[PDB]
Amino acid sequence: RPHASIEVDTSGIGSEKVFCLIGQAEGGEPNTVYELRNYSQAKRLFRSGELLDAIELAWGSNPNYTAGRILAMRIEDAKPASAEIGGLKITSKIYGNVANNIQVGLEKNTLSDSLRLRVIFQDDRFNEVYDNIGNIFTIKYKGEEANATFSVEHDEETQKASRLVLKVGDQEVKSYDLTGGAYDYTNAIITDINQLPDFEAKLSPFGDKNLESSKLDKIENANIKDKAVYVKAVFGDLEKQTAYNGIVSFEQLKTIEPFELTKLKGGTNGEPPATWADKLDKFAHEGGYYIVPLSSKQSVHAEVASFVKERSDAGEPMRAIVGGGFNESKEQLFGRQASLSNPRVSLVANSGTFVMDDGRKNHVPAYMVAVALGGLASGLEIGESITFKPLRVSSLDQIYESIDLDELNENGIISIEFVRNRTNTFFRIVDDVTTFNDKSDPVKAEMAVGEANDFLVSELKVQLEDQFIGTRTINTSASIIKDFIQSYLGRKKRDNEIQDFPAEDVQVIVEGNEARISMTVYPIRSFKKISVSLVYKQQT
Amino acid sequence: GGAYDYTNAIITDINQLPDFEAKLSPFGDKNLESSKLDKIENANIKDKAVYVKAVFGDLEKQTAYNGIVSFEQL
Amino acid sequence: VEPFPRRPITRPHASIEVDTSGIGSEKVFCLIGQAEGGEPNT
Amino acid sequence: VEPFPRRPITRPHASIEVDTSGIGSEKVFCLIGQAEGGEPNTVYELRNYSQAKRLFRSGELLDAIELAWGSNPNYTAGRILAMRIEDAKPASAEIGGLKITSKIYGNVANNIQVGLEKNTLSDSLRLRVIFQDDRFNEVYDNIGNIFTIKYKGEEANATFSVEHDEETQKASRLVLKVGDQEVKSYDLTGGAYDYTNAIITDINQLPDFEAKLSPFGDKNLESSKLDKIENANIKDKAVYVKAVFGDLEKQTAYNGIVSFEQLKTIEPFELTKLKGGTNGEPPATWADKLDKFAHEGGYYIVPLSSKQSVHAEVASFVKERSDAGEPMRAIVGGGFNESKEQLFGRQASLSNPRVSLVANSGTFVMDDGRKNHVPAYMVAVALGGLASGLEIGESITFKPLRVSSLDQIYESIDLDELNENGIISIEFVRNRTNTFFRIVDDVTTFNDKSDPVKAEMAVGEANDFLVSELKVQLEDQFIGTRTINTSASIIKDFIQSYLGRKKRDNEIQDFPAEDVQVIVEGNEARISMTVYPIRSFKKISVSLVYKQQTLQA
Repeated sequence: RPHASIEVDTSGIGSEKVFCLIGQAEGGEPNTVYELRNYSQAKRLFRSGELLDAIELAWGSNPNYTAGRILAMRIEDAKPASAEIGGLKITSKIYGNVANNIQVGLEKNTLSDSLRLRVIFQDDRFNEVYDNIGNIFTIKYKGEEANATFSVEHDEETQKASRLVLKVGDQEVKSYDLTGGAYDYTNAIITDINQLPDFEAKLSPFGDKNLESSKLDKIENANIKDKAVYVKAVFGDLEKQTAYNGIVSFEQLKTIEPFELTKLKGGTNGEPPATWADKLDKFAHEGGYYIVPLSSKQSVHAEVASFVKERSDAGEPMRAIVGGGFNESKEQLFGRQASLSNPRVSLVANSGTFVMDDGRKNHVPAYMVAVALGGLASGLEIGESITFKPLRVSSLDQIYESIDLDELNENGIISIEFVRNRTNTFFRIVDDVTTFNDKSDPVKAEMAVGEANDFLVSELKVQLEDQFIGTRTINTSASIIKDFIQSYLGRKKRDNEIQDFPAEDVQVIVEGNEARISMTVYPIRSFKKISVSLVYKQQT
Repeated sequence: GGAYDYTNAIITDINQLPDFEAKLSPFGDKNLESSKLDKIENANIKDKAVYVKAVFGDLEKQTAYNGIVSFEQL
Repeated sequence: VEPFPRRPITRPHASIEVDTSGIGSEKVFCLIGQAEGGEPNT
Repeated sequence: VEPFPRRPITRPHASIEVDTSGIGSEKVFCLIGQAEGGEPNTVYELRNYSQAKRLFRSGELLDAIELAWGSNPNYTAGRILAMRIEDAKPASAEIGGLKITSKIYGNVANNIQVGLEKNTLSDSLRLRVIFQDDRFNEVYDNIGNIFTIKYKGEEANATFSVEHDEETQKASRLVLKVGDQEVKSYDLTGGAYDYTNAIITDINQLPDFEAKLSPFGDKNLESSKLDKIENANIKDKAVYVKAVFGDLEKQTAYNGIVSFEQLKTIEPFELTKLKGGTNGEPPATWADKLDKFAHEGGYYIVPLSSKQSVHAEVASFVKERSDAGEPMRAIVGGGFNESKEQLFGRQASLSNPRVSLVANSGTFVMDDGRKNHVPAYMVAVALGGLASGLEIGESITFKPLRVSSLDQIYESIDLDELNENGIISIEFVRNRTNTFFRIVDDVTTFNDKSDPVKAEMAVGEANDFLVSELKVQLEDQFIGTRTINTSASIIKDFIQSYLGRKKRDNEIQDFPAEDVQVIVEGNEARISMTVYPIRSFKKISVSLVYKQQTLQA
């Protein structure tokens, strides 16, 4: 038909340089990556632990360059708490020993003649009651005959309600075979039972449960004329009771019975893994660039170094920052730098203290500082340096002198120098050096210079793949390729991500499948020496 | 040879068993090769937390990046 | 001079090789003499 | 070059005869060595490390493949042909009615375990294969139950029989009897009944009997391979035609590591290891092992053996291939840390323009972190890998080796002696801010340098490749074609175009175009041409001369 149409575009409003963390945590599932944006989301996910403190630090490392979309993981092979009672199986959502103190307990209400559930978890101030378990509908009789009864029985092959029968005296008025037909749910059944001249199957006043027809319990030979008899279906109704609110899931292996307000068991945090290789693999294709393990172990450091090298070999460049120990002497740092000797790995020497938003004066090792440095680096623009940036660290375990800092930098070790009465903070980052100590090579030595190269190459690769590969080869293709490249290089120049590029040097050649291209660029740098000379003159 | 060249694979496999608990030592990074472990002959595991020693391998590891002095076993 | 995928692939892809060393004698001096530390020949 | 449509017609129409042409050497490297896997006397093509590791499980041949692909990191990973030397046999066992044999050749095959089982509900056999070295496990369930038969008639007697041909024991008839007579009999003499599907459809066509194709995977076996069931109450209960011998081909033969046959009835048995897997020993004569590389297109071949006998047999082989019209070269390396006298004795035992000798032996840092100290012939595999990675006619002179360390870091005297005596040698360049190893020359074992075509590997390779391409293309193009008046000129233009395309790629220096003359007389075509061969610089002299000059203002 004729109609109006409307389109909207948004691609012009806008890499992101995502940051990663792996470490110990008191909550969340194992071997599962998550994307975090808010602190309340991480608090809900990760109940506590060092990992949550590292997420907080990363989003509060710097005033002006806090990172985003932090990717977190729990290394603990924890399990959830569980328990068994009667025919029921009880299993908690939370992984670890925290689920053990979840209290669960079934009761019965005599006024409603209905089971009751109550679940309490005092750590989160949780306290709820699920009254009126089962009790789906009431069967009532308005005739004046000798007797009136009903009957529902299960099919043992499938534990499904075989029949549903209303009787006056001994014979049947109408029977609803629930194993067949369209009466899949109780509401289809009650809507037709109420149409009978002298019978009613009023749905229970305790909400519209609307349970499956096949899950009705086994009740036979009950007086309708004397009582408003209740068909219950306790297990199927417990799905309606725990539909949306509830920390603990339930299953039935049998009959359910009330029991005491019993706490769960089996909740285990688990020991930490010795090797993080299986943990690290999950970040193969997550798009992260900076990753920092929350561990002081040299083995983990070597594992991460291997991981980031492999991902860089697969076209996904990554970099790592490592640290450990409290007040590690310079010998240990030199040994660690000699053991690693990787361009894509940076070592942090200083450890100190941070003022959390909760008010804790958390004294932390050096890898927490490496987390903070990573979060600040990821916060910065592509190819901007972490040199002389403020860190907002409260205090440090050491105050290295101008000779000690010169030794650490000459050994390719990052260090933080105390500084007085500056506007932002009392500390700054001296240099963005890597473990690779070939200062002649600016790509390997300087973190910024190589990050600029890696982001440039990745962005060029992704855009060339997305745009032209798979399309058609026509006369305008070459010109169009050159124009697109020129536009990209002018965008990069406009964003200060490169120094300059000569436009004429860009060449394109097209022959069949191939498209041969060549270009020249003057790459970005950030100043590391600033010199100023003065000349004095007078007039007589 | 293979995956068990280092003690890490031995610790992970032991802890994989639900009936065992073999936490690694917390005092720094030992992570010694499994060839240098010292001999043990039926040490009770149920009532005790048996520590594998490997004295000379840890002596070499700790004194590697620190100090002027070097050591050799006779 | 590393292609950005280190191993080349047969699928339709973009391949980037970069002169990493384009972004970047000394006349070394020598001394021999007595000293009170360091090796006897090295 | 065919008409559209491809069916000539006489009535009026409009046809098209489109020519799709006009819009279109690889220097394959060969290897012979040791591995724990792959069949004997067989050649396999390799393109990826994983692909090699699948077949060649472990051994020095896998390391040689990794070194040859790693010998040229700046260049692509090219095609490689690999062979096993050991006369290995597969593991096999006979248990029950079945013959069981593994596809893997060697002693590793003995770890394979196979056992048959049965499932009570389906009344069907089950198969399971386990190989604990790679945690491999497969299950072929529901063996049998090819199709049911059901009888809905009210008569007391209703059964079916499958009759076999007595001479060959092939299933010959599928008879369906009611009472004491054959209501129908599918006499497997011909027609569409050779496949069971047609039988199943026609049984469904019967008023009483009915046959349902098996929902437990559609088997569709030939009727001749069916089993034999008699006196089965089809009326009271559905009767399962099984044909397990057909299920062998359907499931077990087309998949899995283990092949299956019958020598006897198929019955269940416990998971049992296979035996008989033998690696074997290499033969005394290597000529049979080389002859498989007769027509495989390979140019460079290197054996993983320092023995002078294998070297002489390779020198004989590659020469015979070159005489036969398939030119090749070999490179070999002698032992661990061999002295210069041994390199002279080896070279004097070869003296062959198609063979080069490698002296240096050292250590290579493998991708697995292994500082694999290796003998000289692994270095010769690295040099072959490098040579295959270069373009046609290129020289390995002064290229970087990409080794970690060398056993014998030679000085100028040894390098000059080796170069003069025709032995390839490698120097650690000390003179510099940063340090590396480079090959000093590409000289062949033939001592005399009067003819550089014979002496130099690159020139001899450019010569081989040019002659072979020209000869093949001239066969493919002009033999069998008409000797028209323009033939000579066409041949001249083709040869000029071929030489120009060679010049463009820089495989040759230059040629005089006018000298390309073509003479046609009768069946013979005579051609004369001249081409200047490409050469590689190996000596540079500079005659600097100082002078003084005066300046004014």
